[PDB]
Amino acid sequence: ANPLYQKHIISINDLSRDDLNLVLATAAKLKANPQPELLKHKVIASCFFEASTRTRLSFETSMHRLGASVVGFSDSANTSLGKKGETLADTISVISTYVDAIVMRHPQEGAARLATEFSGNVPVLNAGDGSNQHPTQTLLDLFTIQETQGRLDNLHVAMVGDLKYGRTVHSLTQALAKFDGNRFYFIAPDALAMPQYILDMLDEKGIAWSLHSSIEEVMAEVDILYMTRVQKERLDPSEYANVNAQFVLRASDLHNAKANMKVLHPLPRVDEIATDVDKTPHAWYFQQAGNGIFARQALLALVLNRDLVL
Amino acid sequence: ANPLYQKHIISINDLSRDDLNLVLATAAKLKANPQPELLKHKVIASCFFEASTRTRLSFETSMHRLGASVVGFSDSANTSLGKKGETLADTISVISTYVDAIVMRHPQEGAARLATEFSGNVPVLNAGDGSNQHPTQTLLDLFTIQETQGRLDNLHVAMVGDLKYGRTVHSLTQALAKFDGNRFYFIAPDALAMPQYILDMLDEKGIAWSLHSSIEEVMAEVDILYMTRVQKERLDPSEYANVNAQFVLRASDLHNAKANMKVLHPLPRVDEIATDVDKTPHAWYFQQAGNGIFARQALLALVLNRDLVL
Amino acid sequence: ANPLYQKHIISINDLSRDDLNLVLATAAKLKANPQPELLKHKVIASCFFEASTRTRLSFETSMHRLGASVVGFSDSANTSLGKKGETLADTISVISTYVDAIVMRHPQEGAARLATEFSGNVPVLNAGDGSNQHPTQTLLDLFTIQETQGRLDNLHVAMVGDLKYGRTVHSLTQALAKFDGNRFYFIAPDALAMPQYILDMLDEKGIAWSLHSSIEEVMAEVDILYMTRVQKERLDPSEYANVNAQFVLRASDLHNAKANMKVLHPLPRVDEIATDVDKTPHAWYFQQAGNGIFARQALLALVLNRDLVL
Amino acid sequence: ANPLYQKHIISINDLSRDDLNLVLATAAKLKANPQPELLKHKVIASCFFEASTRTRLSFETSMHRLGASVVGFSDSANTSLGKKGETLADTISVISTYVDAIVMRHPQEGAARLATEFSGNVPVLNAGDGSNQHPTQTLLDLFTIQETQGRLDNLHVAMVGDLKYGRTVHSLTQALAKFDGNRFYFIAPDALAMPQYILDMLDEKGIAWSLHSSIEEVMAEVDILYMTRVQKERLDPSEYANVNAQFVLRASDLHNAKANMKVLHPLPRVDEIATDVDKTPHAWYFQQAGNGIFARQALLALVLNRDLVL
Amino acid sequence: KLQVEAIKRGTVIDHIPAQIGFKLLSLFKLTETDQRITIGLNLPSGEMGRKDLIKIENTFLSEDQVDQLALYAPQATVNRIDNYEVVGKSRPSLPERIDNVLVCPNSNCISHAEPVSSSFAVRKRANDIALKCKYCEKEFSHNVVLAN
Amino acid sequence: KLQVEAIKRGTVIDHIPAQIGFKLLSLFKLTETDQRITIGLNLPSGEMGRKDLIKIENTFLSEDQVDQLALYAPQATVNRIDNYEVVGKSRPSLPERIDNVLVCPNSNCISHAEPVSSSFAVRKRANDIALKCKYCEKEFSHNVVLAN
Ligand SMILES: [Zn+2]
Ligand SMILES: [Zn+2]
Repeated sequence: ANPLYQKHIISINDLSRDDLNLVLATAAKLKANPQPELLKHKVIASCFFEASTRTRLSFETSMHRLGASVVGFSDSANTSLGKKGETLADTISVISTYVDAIVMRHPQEGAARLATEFSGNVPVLNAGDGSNQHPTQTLLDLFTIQETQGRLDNLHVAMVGDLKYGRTVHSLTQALAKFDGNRFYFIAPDALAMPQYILDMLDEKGIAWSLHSSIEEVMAEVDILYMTRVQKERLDPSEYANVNAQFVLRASDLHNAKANMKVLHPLPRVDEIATDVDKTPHAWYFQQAGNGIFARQALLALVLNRDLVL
Repeated sequence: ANPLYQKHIISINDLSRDDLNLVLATAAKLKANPQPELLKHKVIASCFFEASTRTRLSFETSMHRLGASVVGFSDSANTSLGKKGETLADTISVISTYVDAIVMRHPQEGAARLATEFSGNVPVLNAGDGSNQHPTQTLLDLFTIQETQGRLDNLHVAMVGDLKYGRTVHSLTQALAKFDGNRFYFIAPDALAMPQYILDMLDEKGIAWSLHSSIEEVMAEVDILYMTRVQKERLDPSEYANVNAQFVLRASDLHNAKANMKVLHPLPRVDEIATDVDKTPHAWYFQQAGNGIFARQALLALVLNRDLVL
Repeated sequence: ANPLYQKHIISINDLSRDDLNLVLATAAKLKANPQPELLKHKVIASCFFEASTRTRLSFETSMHRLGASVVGFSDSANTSLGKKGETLADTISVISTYVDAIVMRHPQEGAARLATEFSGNVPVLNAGDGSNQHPTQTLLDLFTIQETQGRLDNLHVAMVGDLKYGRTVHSLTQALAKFDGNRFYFIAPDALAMPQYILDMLDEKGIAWSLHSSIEEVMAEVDILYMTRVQKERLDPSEYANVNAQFVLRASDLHNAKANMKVLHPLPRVDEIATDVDKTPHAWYFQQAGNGIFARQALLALVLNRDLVL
Repeated sequence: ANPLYQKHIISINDLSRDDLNLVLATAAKLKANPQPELLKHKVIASCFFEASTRTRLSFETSMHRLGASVVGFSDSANTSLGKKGETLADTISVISTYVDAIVMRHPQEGAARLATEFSGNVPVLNAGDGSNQHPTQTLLDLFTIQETQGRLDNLHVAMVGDLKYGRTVHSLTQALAKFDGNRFYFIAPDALAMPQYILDMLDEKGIAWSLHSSIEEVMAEVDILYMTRVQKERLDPSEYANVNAQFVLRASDLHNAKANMKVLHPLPRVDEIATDVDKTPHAWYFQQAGNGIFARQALLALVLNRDLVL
Repeated sequence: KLQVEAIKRGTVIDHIPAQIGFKLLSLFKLTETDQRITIGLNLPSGEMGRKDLIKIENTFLSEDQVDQLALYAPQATVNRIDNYEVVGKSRPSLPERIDNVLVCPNSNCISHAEPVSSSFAVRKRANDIALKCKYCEKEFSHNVVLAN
Repeated sequence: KLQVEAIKRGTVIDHIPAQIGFKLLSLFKLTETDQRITIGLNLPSGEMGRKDLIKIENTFLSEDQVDQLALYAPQATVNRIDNYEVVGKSRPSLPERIDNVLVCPNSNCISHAEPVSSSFAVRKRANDIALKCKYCEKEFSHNVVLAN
């Protein structure tokens, strides 16, 4: 018996309600009862073409936490003087005969999808492929909202900053859309607003949403407050300076906050949250990435093991 | 029962006589009797922000020698075009929930000290933080002087080259200062001389010292001859050329050497020792770094294990 | 003698009505009859703190046409007076004592205005200070429109592409707003719509304007088509691909366009103008750049020479 | 005709007493009355093997003031005649046949002297050959002192900051030593004390000198304050922070300083001069750099032209 | 504290909001004096409960200096104090430019690590006070150029 | 002209050195009490010059917290007023730790662009002191720290 054994795991759209609930329940079971010899005698590659530091160590920790070995590389922005190395179909093919699974991060979008048929029966997990969203980040986001609020249904989840380009928020809205009753706020400037394809998905499923101007306008009723990257190399420095005024979450805009509210963040951060919201009960974004150990551990045990009794 | 279990280990000043003797005795016990399954089911990060090749592989070997897994990175001089990544408090926090211990090397001084409270109950060992000295190098230095001379007390330890900036010699003098009877020679040019804070520490404890001009002036009575890096990018090329004449240890200045004398070096080397002192009984700096496997293995077993019977 | 004698050319806003028609007349007079040795025995520094081989060859050419010496550089990402350790104010305090005038291009905004404060009696011409101003580009734009159409009033001009961040189209809309009867058709995507502040000053002077989605609508009635520059790095590569249609300008779109209509471009093109447009008589972006040497020849001879006999 | 006709300006030591007062007089004569076309039909190569936009703009400016052509480059870390495969001697053997004179700046010491051996009948002016010499900087230093004070003798001059490696202050102490009655106050830290070899030639000529620890002591009696350049990379950043006090020169230290006193600086400043010093009449480092064009105009017109009518 | 006043020439203002007294004695540099400084910070003075004040003896302030208070202390005044009397309690008023007391929001502004003084232009809209930058020439709302 | 200057419950002595009262305002952030307070700068003092009479109301300052003042001002001693009533004398005796106020002169230190609270051990040194860093572990003089 196995649903997600030897599966693709490339995008969140492929995963249904029954796929997300198996990874969250398995992440709560291995956290409550670690199995350090589950993936023993099984090698996993960590082929990070795009250099992500935090994402590679949250994955390689989860590999070593089940007792598997690791073989990985990290290129520091390659494409030196035009033409470089091999093709990506030629790399995955030779890496596939070496190991039992691949965990690849690519700057170009559609790289994880290019590796399913070429790998054969070797599964390939997507750790972030360009602007085609980050599904492992979406799984540890749902796991943090479930373990604190008590559920994933009937929650007041707000989303601040980069919504147009912020990939981590796009599929966080589509994952929560599969759950019912979820109210949605979208606090963003008139530029970095949520796209029309996400808003049309919410109108189709009868899910209520609304655009807001700032944090304090929705602060009275919120169970989660997802906060995004918003990098300076995106909108020009004059535009970034003007809008970034009310959108930053100071500790002064937490007086209406509920007792069970929890601020999240995919990371990193710099000019969205200051360093005085860490000494609160609402601080819950550092241990969200630590909860990503259990989300990527549950996602690796399901694919590299026939059946499991936690 | 545990003295150094879940301890800081950031600087040599925090470690007393009873802390240094527990790490040297444990290094002699695991060398005599290896335990390849001591740190089993325990992950250790090796977060080398500053790229040190020899120091990262002496640490990651000691991790794998006890049966622990490893997750590490090495940035090749970052700070490209001004502003880069995250803050160092934001990195250690997210890395702390992943692993059971951190082994960090940072170009800026005070980075290892910044990581103790942020890591929580997760210990963080200092592998070299700027010009705030290298404590792991000091532990394998004491282990080599103890295993050959027979003790750490009543020894004639000389120190050559960079004493003002040479961090590895600063705390080597402070560690040997906790032991008694230690005579000290400081063979250095009129520039790279030992600082006044180290010399005032030696006057306070009643420890005898004296500045010497060259190697041959002290060679008659010496049990150890610690030799330092002395890099060319420090004092200008004309100044480096003139002084570097008698301070270099040729094999011609080993005729007064005692039968139990042993030349040391933290490494690397280029223009301080030529490659003809390797074929002698006094050659003992290559296997000093190999003794650093046992010094970093004893230092990892004490912190990641309640009690030990070697 | 001469209203623009010893004046700074920092912004288009500073230049009044008769100011712009005075350098326009002087560019048409020097073009009609060369001034081989007008600025003889005058040294002019071409201090380009931002690399730009287009504008630096056009400026230095016009210096040499009046018979004036030149001494400058190109920071080219390093420059000796940078990397924190030398202010821009110190650099201009030294360059001022060397030369009679300073043409400078800075990546930061307000750099040319800062130079005037430390220049003293040395004029300061702005070749492009970030996303702020570019009056030298605007002087050759209007001079190219005044030759072809014969006037700067009652013209049906339109601006395509990136109008949101395009500093060239911002200053051009303000310079043509100093004239009467001009009709504007800002043809851009919604993500690169012309800023509200430019639409505010147009509404103040009673100038008509209208936002379309393509050139197809207005091509019947237009005397100019100032196609702007659009960066791929301004937005996503996906939403750049779509919505860019009809901002590409094929030569098969010049069917019903007016006979006197002339297509203008700042100069760096790739997507926004097709290669088949070059053969048509409409294309006038290479002849616009050639008229850029006369606009910069009029600016220098009017600021250094007391009179303008011819 | 002319004692300095067709001579090499490699070192300050080569220049005799009347040599330095001859180029000083010629710099005061050309400043009093411009020589627009003295070096007409003369080409001069500005071969800067080390990047320096300060000195290269000052040298090339003075070439253009006498009406002389210019053709040079800036190695800027790559240059075509390098990377092992082309000697400096070959480069000068070719550049000599092209031009009438060669101004070269090399990172290596003795590069300008090596150029004279392969130049033949082509003069060779040294713009800065490593840590060896910089006579062009010393010519504008003395010329700035001869204008303000009115003489080069009986002056109470002092040199602050890095005197150990400062090549500008070394050659300045030797050039002012060629005059009589000069009083020297070398105000530096102990790590950057003036070399003994400079204190040896002063003792030979019977010239008074004294080492202080700060400007506070001698500020009452000083006619010049030649503040030198101090690199952060010369020493530690910790011992640079402390001990640097009173070598920073605030404008609140010019209370009791003489009225005729004038503060000089080579030109690149950051720490050693505060910004509030600019407003005072004492500050004369920007006027010193402006007088650097006349010292380099006197050097070129005296080496290429047979007579010096005026 | 309702009786005082009339002590040493200069002048004193009234109606400084709460927490506006402090940080005004610093941005405009007023602490750098060697005479009678008695600020009235954190002390109600009327209709509102929280208000602050500041007093200065022999020290007049140009109309332009007072007008540079408006932005911060919009509801205050200036009555030339000498000794029992008063010569026109002129309230502050939004100046046509504010320099030396405002940082520019455009990070890529030349004026930030440069040895020059700040300068902005003034104009109200209806919602905020957009002060324009002198160098970069970009315009911002007072709320943004205020803090960050 | 009368002077019934306000001295309510809480803390404070007068007699603090020249140009130091405003230096004991921004740094320790005594204004951030956000309640009720008053000052007295450039005032006749007891056994020396003039200046300083800082803060009041609901601000009990600890023994080690008034030791923090010692380094800056060596001219004070807390008054726990009740009714014109002086009580509980405690003098700036110089502490063994100094936090939150000073900066590490070392540029390469990693306490400058981080979310931390500074720390500085202290030992006597011939009429002066040497503030060592907890992070940098580099012993600096207590004089070059005032310049930054
Ligand atoms: Zn600005
Ligand atoms: Zn520090």
